[PDB]
Amino acid sequence: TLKYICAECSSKLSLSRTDAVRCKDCGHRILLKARTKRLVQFEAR
Amino acid sequence: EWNVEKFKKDFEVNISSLDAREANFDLINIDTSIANAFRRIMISEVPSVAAEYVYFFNNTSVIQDEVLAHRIGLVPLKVDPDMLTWVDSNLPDDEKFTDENTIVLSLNVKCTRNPDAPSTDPKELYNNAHVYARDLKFEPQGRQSTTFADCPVVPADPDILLAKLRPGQEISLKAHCILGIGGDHAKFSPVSTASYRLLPQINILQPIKGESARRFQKCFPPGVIGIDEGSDEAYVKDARKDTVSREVLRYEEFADKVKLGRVRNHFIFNVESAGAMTPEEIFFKSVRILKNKAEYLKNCPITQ
Amino acid sequence: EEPDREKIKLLTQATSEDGTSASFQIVEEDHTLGNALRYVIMKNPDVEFCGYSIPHPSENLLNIRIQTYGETTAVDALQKGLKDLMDLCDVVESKFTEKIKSM
Amino acid sequence: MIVPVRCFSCGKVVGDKWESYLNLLQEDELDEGTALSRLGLKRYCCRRMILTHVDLIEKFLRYNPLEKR
Amino acid sequence: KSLQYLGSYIARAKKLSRTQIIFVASYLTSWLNRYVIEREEEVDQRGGMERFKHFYAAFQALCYIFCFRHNIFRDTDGNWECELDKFFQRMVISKFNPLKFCNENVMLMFARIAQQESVAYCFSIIENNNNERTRQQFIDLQSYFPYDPLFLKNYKILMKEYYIEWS
Repeated sequence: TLKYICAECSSKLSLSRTDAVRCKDCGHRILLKARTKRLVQFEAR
Repeated sequence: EWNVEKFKKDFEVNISSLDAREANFDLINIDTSIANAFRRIMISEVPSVAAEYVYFFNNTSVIQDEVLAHRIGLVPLKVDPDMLTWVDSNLPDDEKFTDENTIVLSLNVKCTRNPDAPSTDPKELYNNAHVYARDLKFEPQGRQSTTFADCPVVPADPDILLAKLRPGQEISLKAHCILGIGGDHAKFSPVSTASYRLLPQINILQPIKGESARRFQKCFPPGVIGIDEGSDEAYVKDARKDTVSREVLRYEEFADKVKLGRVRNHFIFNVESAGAMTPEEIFFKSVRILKNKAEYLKNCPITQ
Repeated sequence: EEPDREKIKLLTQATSEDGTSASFQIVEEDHTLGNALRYVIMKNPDVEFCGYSIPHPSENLLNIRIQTYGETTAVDALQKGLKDLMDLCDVVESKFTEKIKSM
Repeated sequence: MIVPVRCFSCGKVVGDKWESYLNLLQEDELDEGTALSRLGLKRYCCRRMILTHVDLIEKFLRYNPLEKR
Repeated sequence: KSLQYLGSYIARAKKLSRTQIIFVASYLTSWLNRYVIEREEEVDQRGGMERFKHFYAAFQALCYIFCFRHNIFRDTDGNWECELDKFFQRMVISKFNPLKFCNENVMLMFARIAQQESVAYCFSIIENNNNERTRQQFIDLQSYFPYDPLFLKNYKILMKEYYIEWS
C-alpha cells in the first residue's frame, strides 16, 4: 500500500484516482511523498 | 664491506612499553630507508576489515544515505584478519561475496515517542534516539557459526555515535564488510598513527656549571637535564624524553654552549591500533610483508 | 603452471648487451621497496651505479637502474639485493620476537 | 552535523568521545583542556576535532516531517 | 612467414618425393653456408641480435624438417645426407647461438631428436641459459605453425591421405 504524507498535519495518507489532491484531516494541499522499503546500495566511501 | 651478519651483531630492539592498543619500542642501527618502509607498510599495506558495500532498505533519518554509508565504513571492526580471504574484483556480484570473503552486518532502528515526565534530555524522551556502533548486529552467514563462535564481530569502539533519530524515522540497512588495504581507502588502515621519531642528541660543549645550569634545566623537558653541583654539572639523563623545541637556541647564554642534532640510526616507533589487532602484531605483519614483497620479486621471471 | 610476467620487466632499450647495466621496471611499487632495495643493492662491492625513480605519481611504476663494474651482471646483482633484504627482515623479526618474550 | 568518526589528520577514533566530553563539561565542571586529556586526545590534530565540533544535528532534528507539530 | 610456411609444408605433406625433401634442405643449408662468410662476424659490432631475424627464421625451418623427416636423410649405410651430422655441429657453437633465439618448443624437441639420431649434443647449451636469459611479433611468428591439425570434422576425411598426423 503506497502512501503519501500531508506536509501540515503529518498524517499518512494514500491517494486514489478521482480524488482532490488534499489532506483529508486538515485541508492542506502540499502533500509530500513518503519513502517505502526499497533497496539502494552504496560504496562505503 | 657490509654484511647481513654485521647487521645482526649490532641491531637492538628496546621496547619501552606495550599496551593492548599502543606499543612503543626503539630500533637501533638500522637505516632510515628501511625503518621508513616499516612505517610505510603499517599504514598502507597491512590489511584490515572494513565495511565496503552498504545496502539501505529504508533510511528516513536526517543524515543522508551516502553520508551514513560513509560513517559505517569508518567504524573499525574487531575482526582478526587471516580469517577472511581476499574478494575477487573481476568476478560478478552473484559470485563475489561468499561466506569466506565477507562479513554481513545489519542495523534496524526505529525511533518512537516515550511517555515521560518533563528541555528534557532525548535519552529520557525518545526510544532509540541515538544509534551507536554496537547496534551493528553481526549476522553469521554461511559456515561462519562454527568459526566465529569464539570471536563474534563487534566494533572495536562500540560507542561510536552513528546517527540520531526522532520518532517516525528509521534506518534499516545491511552492510557487507570486506578485507582491504589502507592504501586504497583510509578506512582499512589498521593503525591510528604508526610513526617514528629520531633520537635527539644534546651535545654540551663548554661546562655550564652553576646557576646557568638551572636555566639550562628549563630549556628542556624535566626528565632531560640533571644537576648536582659544579661537579656533575649538567648531564643528559634521558634524551628520549626531549621534544625538539629549540628553546635553548634562543638564549644568548647558550647559543655557543650546545648543539642539537639527532642520533641518525636510533628510531623511536610509536604504533597505535584501530583495535582489530595488537600493535606489536601489526609490526610483525609489516616486517613480513616487506620480506614477502621481496620474495615475490626474487622468485619471478623476466621476459623481454 | 602460472608465473607472473607483469611484475618485473627489464627494459632492453637501456640494458647493456654486456648485461652489466640494466634498468628494470616494477609495477605496483614505489618508495616503499624501491628505497629499501636501493640501500641494500649499494652495499654490493661490485655495484657502480644504483638509483630508483618513479616516473610519475599517477601510475604505480618503479624504475631501478643497476650498473656494475664487471664480473657480475645487474640481474645477478638485483637478486643479491633481494636476498639480503630478505635476510635483513628475518633479523629484525628475530630480534623483535625476543624482546616481546623478554617482558 | 554529527561528530566525525575518525580524526581527519591522524585517524584516531573520535566519534565515541562526544557524549563523554559533554559530561566532562557539565557534570565535572572541567575546562576544555582537562576534559580532552582525560578522554585521551593528546595530539593537537585530534584535540581540535572534539574541541571544535558544532553538533548541528540537534538543530536539524527539530524539523521532523513524520510527526505532528 | 614464408620460411615459417616452408618447413611446415615439407614436413606435413604425405604424398611427396624424397628427392623433393632434400633439395629444400640442400638449398637451405646452402643459404646458411652462403651465410658462412659474409655475416658471421657482424655480431660483435654495435647492434642487436634482431639484425639476424631472417637467419634465425631459416634455421628454425631447418630444425622443423628434421624433427619430422629425419629417416629420409639416413642413407643406405647409416650416415647423413650432405653432412647434416656435421652441419649442426657448427651452427650450434657459432656466435649467433640459434638455440636461444629460435622458438623454444621446436628447439626443445630438436635437442631430444639429436640425441636419438646422434647428430648434435645441444642439451648443455640450452641448459646454458640460466642467468644468460619488436621481439613479440617475432616470437609470435615462431608460434604460428601453418599446418596445425584441422579442426573441421568433415574436411579432414579428404585431408587424411594428404596431411600427416603427429606420429
